[PDB]
Amino acid sequence: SQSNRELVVDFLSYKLSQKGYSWSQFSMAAVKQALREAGDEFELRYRRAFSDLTSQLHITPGTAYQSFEQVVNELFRDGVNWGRIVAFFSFGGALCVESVDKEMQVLVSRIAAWMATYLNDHLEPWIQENGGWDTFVELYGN
Amino acid sequence: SQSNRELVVDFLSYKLSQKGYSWSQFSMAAVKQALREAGDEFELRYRRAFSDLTSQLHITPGTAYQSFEQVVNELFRDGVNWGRIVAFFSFGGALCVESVDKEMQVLVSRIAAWMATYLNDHLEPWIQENGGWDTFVELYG
Amino acid sequence: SAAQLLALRLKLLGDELHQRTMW
Amino acid sequence: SSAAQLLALRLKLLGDELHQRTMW
Ligand SMILES: [Mg+2]
Ligand SMILES: [Mg+2]
Repeated sequence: SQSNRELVVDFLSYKLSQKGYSWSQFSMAAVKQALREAGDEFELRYRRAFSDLTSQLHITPGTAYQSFEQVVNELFRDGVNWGRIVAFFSFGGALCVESVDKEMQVLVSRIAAWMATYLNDHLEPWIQENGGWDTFVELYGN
Repeated sequence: SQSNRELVVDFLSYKLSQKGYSWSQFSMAAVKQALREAGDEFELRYRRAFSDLTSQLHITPGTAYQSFEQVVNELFRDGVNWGRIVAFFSFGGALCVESVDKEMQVLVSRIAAWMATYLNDHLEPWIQENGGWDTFVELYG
Repeated sequence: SAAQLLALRLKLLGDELHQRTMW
Repeated sequence: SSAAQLLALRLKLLGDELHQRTMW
């Protein structure tokens, strides 16, 4: 419900601040801090292993959601787990940072809406059947 | 000429280190430090004002040079000054970081040569007629 | 084509972070 | 191309601003 938008807005605020951007220029605690550290650890591994998550994606406002939906559908095509959820947040976070980087800051509120919608309809089910967000802080708590 | 190439490699290794990359995986100290702080402030000023430097630049291993030459030739079309040189160094570093971000790590050594060649053949004349790099340090730092 | 590779790499590092944490 | 034209332009103004600011 609203706790998912609370989590999505918090993560996007954190990732936008790492490059100097403020959330208001465009628009729980344990679960937030756990996702922030896990999302930070994920981006460092992805940049180390492969490349930047979005700089190679040639993103335009007309192909924004068109690219967002094909990535999250493939990521959760054959199941859902906690690490894949961390990959979901880090991808959408890196998408907003690229949107402001490419002068498309109108996409920040759109990506925020697309993520919170997918979290409620397609990931929140799996959240509850695996113990809720309390399991995420149990596993990613230090 | 050798100090110019040593200046370019240092600034490129600095900007690459900020994004978690190492210089050796791909290929006076007051002048290095002054140019480093000037490039940081400039790139930070550019991101705040307009955008990322090279993200909108749809670069590819074949489009790298003839888009680099279009930017530097226009940057120094109507004169040279210290602030335009800081702009020149920052554009090269962002290009090198962008090349690694797009899995084009073969381009950083090419960009370092393109910058050093322009530094000697087109930028050093204005340096000697304007106090040298010593004037750049007493102004930045 | 680049999005399909990005989606792919997000899976592998996501499943690795999942299996690593679960042990 | 069209972005490099804008990028070249933006590098000028910010570079000339850094020059005049440091000069004073
Ligand atoms: Mg970029
Ligand atoms: Mg696979």
